[PDB]
Amino acid sequence: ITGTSTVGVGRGVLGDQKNINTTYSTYYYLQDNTRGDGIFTYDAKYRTTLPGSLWADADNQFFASYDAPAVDAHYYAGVTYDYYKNVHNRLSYDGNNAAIRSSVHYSQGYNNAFWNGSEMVYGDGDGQTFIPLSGGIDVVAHELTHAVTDYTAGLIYQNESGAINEAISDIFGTLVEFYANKNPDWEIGEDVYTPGISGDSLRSMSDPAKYGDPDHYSKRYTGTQDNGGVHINSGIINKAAYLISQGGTHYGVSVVGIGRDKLGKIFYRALTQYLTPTSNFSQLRAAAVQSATDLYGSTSQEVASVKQAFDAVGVK
Ligand SMILES: CC(C)C[C@H](NP(=O)(O)O)C(N)=O
Ligand SMILES: [Ca+2]
Ligand SMILES: [Ca+2]
Ligand SMILES: [Ca+2]
Ligand SMILES: [Ca+2]
Ligand SMILES: [Zn+2]
Repeated sequence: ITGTSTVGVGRGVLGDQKNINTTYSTYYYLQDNTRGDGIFTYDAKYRTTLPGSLWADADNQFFASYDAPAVDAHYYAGVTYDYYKNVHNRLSYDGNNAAIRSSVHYSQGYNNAFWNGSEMVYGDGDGQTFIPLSGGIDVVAHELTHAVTDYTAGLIYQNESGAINEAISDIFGTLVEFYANKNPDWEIGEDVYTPGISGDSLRSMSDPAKYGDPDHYSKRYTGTQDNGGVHINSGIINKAAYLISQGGTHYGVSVVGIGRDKLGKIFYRALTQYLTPTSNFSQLRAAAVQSATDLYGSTSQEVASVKQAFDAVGVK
């Protein structure tokens, strides 16, 4: 759309008021011209045909319940763009300011969100297992980060490289949640998962075992479902990332924490410079050690904490 940049206001899934960047041309569109080549949010109208219609509103006010998921998908994609640019100096997911597109209201009672190779897609949930998925900032950032990975390491979505793919998206979605200071934690999907049960989440990085996921390589899933456990074995790497950042003793192995910022810096560097499509856990270990070496020196505590963390989860 070609028009005048302006700012509208709306209410998100959680009932929170926020300002969003829109474009005016007869109607007000969910098109943010301030970031790279634009952030665009579309209405999929309960269908599966993508992307749907660029979102149009008559008055630049988005307070209707049907507006909520589009408000959040549009605002959280802006925050994620900002985290990448400000923190890692990367312009959009491809590093060249590619337009970011998201579609909301996909299908009926769809309990998921995904990156389709070209855009982000968000279900509205069935109302009990999930509420509309774009209401969680870690969900939005997990999604966008799959674009990032797709353009950098290119990790295949299966087996070890696929669980690394999943871990990366969980790691940066959590860093983006802390970056926005939106009640941050080391859990995934908590804000949108099982609206009737408090205190749970889809996955835990601090304790993957809480929901049954492995927190040690010896407990890795060797089967076939979920593309060989991409969403299951990612718990081994999540726990490793959580220990590097926060510290702790796990299975008897002690890790001194180096904090969040350094964790994001070493992972980003491994992602963009050393990981390949077919990297396995042992290769991620080498890539992370080499990144921390590049950045802090071989004899750094940073390098020491990375080795400890991987020895704690049984990776190498
Ligand atoms: C973060 C979750 C709400 C959704 C995510 N969807 P994916 O196809 O991008 O992996 C998942 N299943 O963890
Ligand atoms: Ca309106
Ligand atoms: Ca949170
Ligand atoms: Ca979270
Ligand atoms: Ca819940
Ligand atoms: Zn994912």
